[PDB]
Amino acid sequence: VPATRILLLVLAVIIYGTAGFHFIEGESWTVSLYWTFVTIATVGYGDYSPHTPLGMYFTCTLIVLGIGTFAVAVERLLEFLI
Amino acid sequence: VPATRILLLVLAVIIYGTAGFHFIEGESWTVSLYWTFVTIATVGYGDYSPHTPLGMYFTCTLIVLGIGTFAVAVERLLEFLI
Amino acid sequence: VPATRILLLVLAVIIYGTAGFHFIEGESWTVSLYWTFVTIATVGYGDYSPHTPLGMYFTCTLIVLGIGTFAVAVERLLEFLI
Amino acid sequence: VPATRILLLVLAVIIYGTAGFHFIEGESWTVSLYWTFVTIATVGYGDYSPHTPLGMYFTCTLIVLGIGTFAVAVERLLEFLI
Ligand SMILES: [K+]
Ligand SMILES: [K+]
Ligand SMILES: [K+]
Ligand SMILES: [K+]
Ligand SMILES: [K+]
Repeated sequence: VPATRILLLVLAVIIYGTAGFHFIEGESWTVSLYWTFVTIATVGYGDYSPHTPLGMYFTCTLIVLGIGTFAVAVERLLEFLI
Repeated sequence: VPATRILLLVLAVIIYGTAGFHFIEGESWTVSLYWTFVTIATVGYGDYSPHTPLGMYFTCTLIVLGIGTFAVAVERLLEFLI
Repeated sequence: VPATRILLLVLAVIIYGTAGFHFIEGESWTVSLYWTFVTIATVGYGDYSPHTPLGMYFTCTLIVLGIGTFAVAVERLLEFLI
Repeated sequence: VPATRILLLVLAVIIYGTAGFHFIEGESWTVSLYWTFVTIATVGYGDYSPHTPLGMYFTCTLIVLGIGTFAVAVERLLEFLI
């Protein structure tokens, strides 16, 4: 898959996760963006996490849609840096 | 491995983890499902975690049976979306 | 690498992590075993973590020696189950 | 990629993460080093995490630059041990 397409896909996941967490869980846009990266990278500090059933369901969807996409994106980035 | 078989295997892991956490740790079905995804994806927020020895042993079994299964499932999903 | 050798290697990592956490951080053998799995699987709930400089250094060594070993072990296990 | 070059790259990531967390978040050099390993390995205990917007942005950069680099480093280490 072309590297630029993978870039767009991961950006779309990032927008999806950030907007979702902001609207469902009520955290700031910046915190929501940070939480999205921490989650799709599988870091999961737990300083932020969903506290509502809708947020829990949403988080499971982000996990499924985002972890693979992020993994493919970082490996493609590797190639351009290295 | 056919994609549909991998789907069934990951669903079975999800049922196993959710029912186990619900019965052993006493969290709701929804929280238990969420915890199972967070755990087998290796996100591990720590908002929920086992507090009993049986729960700790069970969690190690879910980690061993579930992380690989989930990893193979997300990569297969990638292919159908992308 | 033969599957049985990978089994021995991951068991050795598990012994190393469990004994180290027990002696350095003073948690029970059971908690230490659980923490070792949570750590080398990269789940990282954070319900247990090192609180001493020696424990922090030890944890970095376990991360480096254990995460790859566990990853290879789970993928080999996949093959026998599936 | 030669193993020694991957070693240098992961060391550079470690220096970047440790110095950044120390200066931005004000934790000790030792805690900052530990946090960097926990983060780039994707363990993410959450005992330490950024509490400032700059720290959150920095952490996302470390996640993107560091997780892939660490992953390639551990797999190369595997080969020399095993
Ligand atoms: K992989
Ligand atoms: K992880
Ligand atoms: K975590
Ligand atoms: K994690
Ligand atoms: K955590």
